[PDB]
Amino acid sequence: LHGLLLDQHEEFFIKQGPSSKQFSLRVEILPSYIPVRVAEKILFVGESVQMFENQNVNILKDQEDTFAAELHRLKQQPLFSLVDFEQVVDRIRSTVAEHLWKLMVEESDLLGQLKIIKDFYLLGRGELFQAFIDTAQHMLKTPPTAVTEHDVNVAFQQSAHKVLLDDDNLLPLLHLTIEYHGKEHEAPASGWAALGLSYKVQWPLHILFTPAVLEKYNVVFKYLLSVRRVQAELQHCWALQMQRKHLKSNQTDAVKWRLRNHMAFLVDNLQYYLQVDVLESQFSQLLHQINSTRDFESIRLAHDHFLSNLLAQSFILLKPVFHCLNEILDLCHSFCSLVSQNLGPLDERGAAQLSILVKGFSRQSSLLFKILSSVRNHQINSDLAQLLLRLDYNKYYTQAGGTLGSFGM
Amino acid sequence: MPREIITLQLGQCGNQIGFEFWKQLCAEHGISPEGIVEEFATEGTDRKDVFFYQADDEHYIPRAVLLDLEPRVIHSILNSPYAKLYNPENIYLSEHGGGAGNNWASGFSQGEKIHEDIFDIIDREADGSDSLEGFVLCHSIAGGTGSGLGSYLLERLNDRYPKKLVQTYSVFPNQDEMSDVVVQPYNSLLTLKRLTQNADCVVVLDNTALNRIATDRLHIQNPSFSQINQLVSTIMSASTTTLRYPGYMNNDLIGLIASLIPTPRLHFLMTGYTPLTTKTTVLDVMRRLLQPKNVMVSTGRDRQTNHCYIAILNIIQGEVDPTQVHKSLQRIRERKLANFIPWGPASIQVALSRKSPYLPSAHRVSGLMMANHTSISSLFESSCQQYDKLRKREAFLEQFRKEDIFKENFDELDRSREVVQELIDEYHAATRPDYISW
Amino acid sequence: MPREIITLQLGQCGNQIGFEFWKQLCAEHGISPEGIVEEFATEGTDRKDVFFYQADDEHYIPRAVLLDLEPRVIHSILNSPYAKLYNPENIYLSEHGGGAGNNWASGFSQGEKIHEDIFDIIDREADGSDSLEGFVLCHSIAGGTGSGLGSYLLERLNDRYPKKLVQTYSVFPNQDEMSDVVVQPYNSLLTLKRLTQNADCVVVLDNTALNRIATDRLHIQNPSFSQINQLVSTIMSASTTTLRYPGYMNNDLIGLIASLIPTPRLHFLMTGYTPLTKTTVLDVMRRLLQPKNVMVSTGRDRQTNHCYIAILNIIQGEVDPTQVHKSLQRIRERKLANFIPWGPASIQVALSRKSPYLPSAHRVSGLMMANHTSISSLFESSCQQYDKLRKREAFLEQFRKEDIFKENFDELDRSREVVQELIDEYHAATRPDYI
Amino acid sequence: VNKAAVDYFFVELHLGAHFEALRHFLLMEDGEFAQSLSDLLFEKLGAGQTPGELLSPLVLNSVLSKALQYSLHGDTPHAANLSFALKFLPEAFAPNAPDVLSCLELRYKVDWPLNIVVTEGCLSRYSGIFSFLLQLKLMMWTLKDVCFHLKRTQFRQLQLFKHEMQHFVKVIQGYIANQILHVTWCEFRARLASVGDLEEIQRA
Repeated sequence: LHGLLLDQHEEFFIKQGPSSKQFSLRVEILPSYIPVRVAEKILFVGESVQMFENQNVNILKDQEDTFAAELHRLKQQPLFSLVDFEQVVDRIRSTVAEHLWKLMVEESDLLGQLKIIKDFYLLGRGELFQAFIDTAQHMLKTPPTAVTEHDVNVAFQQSAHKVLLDDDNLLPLLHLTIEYHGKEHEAPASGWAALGLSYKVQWPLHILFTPAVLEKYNVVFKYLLSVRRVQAELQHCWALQMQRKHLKSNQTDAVKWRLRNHMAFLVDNLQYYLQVDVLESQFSQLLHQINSTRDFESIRLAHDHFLSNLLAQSFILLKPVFHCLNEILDLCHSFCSLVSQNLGPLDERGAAQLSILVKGFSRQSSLLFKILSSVRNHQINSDLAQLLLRLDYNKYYTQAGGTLGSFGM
Repeated sequence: MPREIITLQLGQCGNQIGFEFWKQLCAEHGISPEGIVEEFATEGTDRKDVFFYQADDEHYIPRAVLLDLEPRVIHSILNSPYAKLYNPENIYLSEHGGGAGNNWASGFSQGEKIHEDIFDIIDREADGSDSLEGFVLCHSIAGGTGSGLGSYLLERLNDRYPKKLVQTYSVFPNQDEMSDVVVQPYNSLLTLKRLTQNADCVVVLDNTALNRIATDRLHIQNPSFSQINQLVSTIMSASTTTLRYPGYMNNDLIGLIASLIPTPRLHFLMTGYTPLTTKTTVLDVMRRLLQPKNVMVSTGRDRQTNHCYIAILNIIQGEVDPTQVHKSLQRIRERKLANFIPWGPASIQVALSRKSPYLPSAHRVSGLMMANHTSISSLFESSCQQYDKLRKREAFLEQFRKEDIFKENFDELDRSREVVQELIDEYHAATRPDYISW
Repeated sequence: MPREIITLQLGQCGNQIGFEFWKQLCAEHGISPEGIVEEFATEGTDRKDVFFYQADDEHYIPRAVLLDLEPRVIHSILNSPYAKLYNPENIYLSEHGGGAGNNWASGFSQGEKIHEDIFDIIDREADGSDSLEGFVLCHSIAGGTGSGLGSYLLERLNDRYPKKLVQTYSVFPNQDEMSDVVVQPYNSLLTLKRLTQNADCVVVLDNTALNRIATDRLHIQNPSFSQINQLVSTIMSASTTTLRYPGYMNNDLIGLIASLIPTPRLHFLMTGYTPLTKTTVLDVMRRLLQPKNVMVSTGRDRQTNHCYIAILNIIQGEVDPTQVHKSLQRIRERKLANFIPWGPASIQVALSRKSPYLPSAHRVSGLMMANHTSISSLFESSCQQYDKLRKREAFLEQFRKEDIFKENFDELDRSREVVQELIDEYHAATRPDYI
Repeated sequence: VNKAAVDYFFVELHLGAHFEALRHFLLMEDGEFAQSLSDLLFEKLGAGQTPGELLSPLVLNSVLSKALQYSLHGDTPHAANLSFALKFLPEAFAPNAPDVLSCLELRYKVDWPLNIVVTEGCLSRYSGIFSFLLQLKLMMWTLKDVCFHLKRTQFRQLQLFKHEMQHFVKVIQGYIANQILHVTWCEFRARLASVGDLEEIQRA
């Protein structure tokens, strides 16, 4: 009722956890007649009460006394009834949870914050993030400096203006960060590896965007940015080849175009599966649950489930698969770089680089496609099964061992 | 960094299609006919800078250059509610109000006559573009201006911006009706030649298929050119929805080209739309798109050539269940609802997009299919046959011989017929496993 | 010490603009149309002393001397509700009620005849100024009186006060309307010559641009001379707003001139106003950068790459200078304004207060004063019109009656030369090689 | 009780009015007052150091008394009773013609119950920035002098160098008169307490 841990002598089976957990269980003294689910309900209740009082300083309103009277009647009961105690606790909990839900949905603009997270942390504005990549390419090509983050944020504001985002009061709440080991006075090997995003989380959403949650959001941002960078580089190499379509095509140019097209096809199909089948599906489910519920905890759980499904189906939790996917994206970027540097016939050096990229990409795409088909066969992941189907829909990948574009340089 | 695209509307048909395209874009972005953002559309998630320019006074100006060899359409645009949408300084109009007379050579001479005005407009639009990728010419291959002047503009764009894309929306005439333009096959061949040599991608808009769609699905008896241009504008809006409205996939033209055109010569694109009706599920949408009655491009269904898809992108705009999209793709694969390239894996991509919040959509979900399919070769073969039919008979050549492009010979028509034959044959090979060796 | 500025109002247009300017100053200082400070405005934080003088009876009297060779404007001021605003002793009217007849030479001869009456007013205002910075002449460049007599008065002020600033509000004739003054091209050339040689800063008030703004943005069908003079008075108020309303930057006319005119001959400033109908710093800057809000008709010569040397934005209302800076930054990122290529982008911001007596629907309004080489197109047009008249001896019969034009039109040809040099200097100032 | 006490301070002793008065007068925020006051002081001085004038606070005070009728921020009860004084008599041990050093201390009276919010420690910094802006006003005075000297007439090269330097100085001054003159002035005018905190005015 007051969030007050009156435990000067360590006598209560509840102890204060490390303050960011403001509360914790004293499991060693917890009476067995208090079910774990009931101790958890009490923990949630008292955490919510303490957080409400602590923020009125910075939820049951007038019913505190009513529940106190009910508890008094229970204390006046000659026998302890766990059932009646839990029923009263559950009623109080439900009232509190409904009040918090109303506060979070109406008072905290959860929909606005989720749209911001999607657009920025999740690169939901793919055209905006493309324009941002184009603006920041020069700043993020080099390792980050103490000013590289500033220049990148200026470029981001300029890109928002270019996309008529000038009216969004959110850019001043959002600041691009650069992981720079010179900021502390390992330094990021490139500005792209150093690039982060900052989101000015407003109350109460800082309750939700815990450090683990913000780390997951940063991981998602990094993954989407990596995929988009590989895609954009492959598209640029295609554009360079089309710019040279009127030039005499050389065998190396045909090989570059074929390898680039296959790498791009594979990476695009993977990205589509992850974003639409995995990421978009899980995010739509989260948003639907949140808009369908009047329980703030239910909304939180639905969002957590959305993000967990996105991370799982993106292979992020499958560390070897994630590493192989990152290697594939980097190979696609390298192929696009080779083509963009040599839109014409390759010199002996560019031709050697192109042949190395072709062979590497064919090997990695073969491994990826075989892995994806195996994953679809062992785990019914909609998005992995879609990826494997897209890879070998014509059995071209199956015949190439899964490789998109195993045709000699 | 916005990536603006300049739309060049050529001749009567091109200008009318451009006007309806700008109307559709305005409706999707909530922009008034005067270029002002509607209050309900001020907070749109769409990227307007791609197709419109923003003035300092919140005026939206189309990145559109209107070129016509006939005054009727330019005057209709200047008298339309959208007259203020286009930048007047980006509009070049030939002073010789004689038009091209459905003559490719006359259209070329008109492009030459308005070259300075046209290239000044193109350069103005490029400088008014944050990341101008290239020019998109919306024209008809059968007319004079859109065909002849379109080929001239394709040549001049290829020369001036050899690193910039030259895309064409080339409206192909109805194959089942006798074209009133006896030189129409020459105009079509010249436009196909220019698309093949100086354009990266030519989207064929077959009036025969547009009429078929209007009759069977829109119940339009004798579809008018206005209705065809409205369909074109709807197609252009749905195809540009991922550029103008930030989506999750295919948000750049480079990526679009790299996904759709692995072979520069196989640049004839078929279109498909679903639903084609005057709650559409992902599976029902995909089934209708795979239905020949819902394809918006007149490609011959040659039974001799086992046409196949090189690549397919389905852009689905609106409230779409991704699980139903996945189920629809799976059902299409199992049912072989789409034929894929035999020399590569079946490339079927699906982009999810939102509908414009500013445009009223009668359909909770719409879809466009872009497919590279070898039966388009039957359309290219038809165009080549029409060119050869005119050139072998010297039909409608008296007016061409007066124009510089045809004054000495018809070699541009014969080369265009050859190019369209080669395109048809390459599309058929692309239906074949030997396409890589074709 | 007060810094009084004497306004010399020449001819019909100059007198009407001066009257509306004094009305605007009264409204900004809480002075009634009779020149009396309103009781609620006696303790105002507005600086009335910049543009008005305070009489011992708490009456605010404009530091304005109205000199005309034609009775119409002086009589209109003395018969207006604002007759008590102006000092009657500061009104000179030529007893020869013939005016200059739209003849520059006649205006010059009239200025010579009324020299004493005008210079007595100018000297009275200077002595009535605690720290007189200079004289501001409000005249039209296209009439007879405002051009000829204005040049004469400019000469005499330059001789008597060679350390004092000479600012002009020079009205260039309408190029699109048939000038009632068939000699207007000659008058315009002579006035442009006098602005170039004897003024430190000329704020160009183009009646063509004012009409365009009134029609497109104010929805004024066929703007009347009264509406044009109201626009002129608004411009003069915006130019004096940093003097009359204490701001943080550019609070004096000397500093304004030094910021706007780095080259004494290239002293023609274009004006822009917004709104023309919550103004944000960015929305203000975007409207100022909108051609429909610029109050100067500059030719868009496609051959000469004109450029801005400097831009000063006078923003009236409660404005945060840090938000002004952020708005300028956003304008730069969007490249909404072209700046001089040979120096850093000069964008200055003057903060001024709105009139306390006028209801402002907009929390923030803005005027832009910009030195931009396309202003040269107006001087080029005036020079071409002069050369067109002189080569045809057009409208010379009225000039030949005046001593400056009795023998030849060499003064017109010299004025055309001066205006050509001004145009060429404006084009060079658009170029890195201007130095 | 605390709220009522601080509200009484705010509404009766006009602590915010005192703060704006000290900004206007002790920090020289009134233009076209200062750009005549300092000019008329320099007419009795000039070239940095005073030449044996303004050594005692009677000449400067009487110039200020003449100037006080003319202002762009003033003519208020909180802009009256201004104290203009010297903390150093004006005698250099090597008078120099090129100098911009101007230091004088302008203060604004604050009543006793508000002199716990508006401490002397804020007025001293306000006078330090008054002296900085006074040196700036001397520099713009000398620039006006030199513009008049050119106007009433190597010359062009000198004018070119003057324009280049004045550009650079103007951009520096606009940076200073954004960061130190704008954001802190905004957060000192829009900072007075209005819930009625006695402490919050002092902390502001």
